[PDB]
Amino acid sequence: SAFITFEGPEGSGKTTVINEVYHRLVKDYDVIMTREPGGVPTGEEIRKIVLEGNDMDIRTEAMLFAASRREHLVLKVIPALKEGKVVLCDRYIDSSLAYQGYARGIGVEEVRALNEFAINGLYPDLTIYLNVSAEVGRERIIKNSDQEDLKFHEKVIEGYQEIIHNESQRFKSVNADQPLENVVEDTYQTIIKYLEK
Amino acid sequence: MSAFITFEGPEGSGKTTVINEVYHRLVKDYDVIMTREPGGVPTGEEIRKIVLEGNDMDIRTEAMLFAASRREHLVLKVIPALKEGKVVLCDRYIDSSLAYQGYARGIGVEEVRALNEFAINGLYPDLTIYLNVSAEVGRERIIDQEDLKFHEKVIEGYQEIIHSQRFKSVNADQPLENVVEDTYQTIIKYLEK
Repeated sequence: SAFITFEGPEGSGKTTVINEVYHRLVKDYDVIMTREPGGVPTGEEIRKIVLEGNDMDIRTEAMLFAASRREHLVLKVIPALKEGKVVLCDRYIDSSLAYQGYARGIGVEEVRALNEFAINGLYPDLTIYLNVSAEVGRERIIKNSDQEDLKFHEKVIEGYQEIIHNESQRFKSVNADQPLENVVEDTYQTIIKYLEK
Repeated sequence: MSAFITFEGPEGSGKTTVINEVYHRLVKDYDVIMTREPGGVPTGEEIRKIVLEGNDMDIRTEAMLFAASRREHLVLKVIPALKEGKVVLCDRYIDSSLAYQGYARGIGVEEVRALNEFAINGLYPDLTIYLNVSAEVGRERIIDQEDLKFHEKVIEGYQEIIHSQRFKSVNADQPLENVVEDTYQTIIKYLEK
């Protein structure tokens, strides 16, 4: 079994990439993919509260997300990891550090603390990072379609930039400035390289 | 009247904390900025970005790219600020590459020195703070065998380096609060004199 997570900002191609990588791997591996909280009712119901949040406090927001993450972990991720499966997750801990910790201003380590509580020391065996630059990212978001969104997005990236330093044991970065056909392949090779050895 | 101040140390030495506390104490009275290579510089970014997406990339290539991204950072951000007469607080510099790449990764200190002497073109810190942390104190502030022995190699490589015109060592084995304060005193004593 293997717990492999994907992480990336707006415009990193994260959705499409993961879906496409996933259907390739299924050919050859006992592998599933899940979108946190992955239809788990308590996780989904918890999260409903943040989405329905009316200018809600970010720490309230981060705690509910961590709780929602945990429900999904314990009711879906762990049971499938226990039946030998490979498990792919659209987001996980490192997302929270980048959005809540660095971008929103709570504190990387405070949010890491929160998250260590929620996940009981279940770190991913491998994390894929979709390294997209602020400029290409911006261009993806515009392409598929104020000054707030932009600098905030530039901040998200910045935080992903810090997190990933000194965590190379589990991180591998793919180029997400490449056409999506190439982001897929490099990601798929990263994952299978990991599984083979 | 302008100061190029660098901060060296291994991970676990408090560096991150110390540089920020001290930034915040010095903004009151000095035209200070806070930077870490590649510090937002585009060319600098681009170069670094290639090493990241490296798959088992040669270590010397990696080191050259590290120097190029450094010299972009230095010439496009550090040098212009020194000229407007700023205090630039810099997180990692020449001595970082030596310990990590010269000593810890086995390339050779003199070979990394010579390459870093090319990238900075004789532009050294006016003052370099070394947060001197033991390995065992380092280890604990951090949390496998590879990383513990790599960490120890980094520290060992610094100990070789530091052996004093620009170097001052804060004892990083103190609580972080005291490492911050001694670092400050050490810096204000440089700027006020």
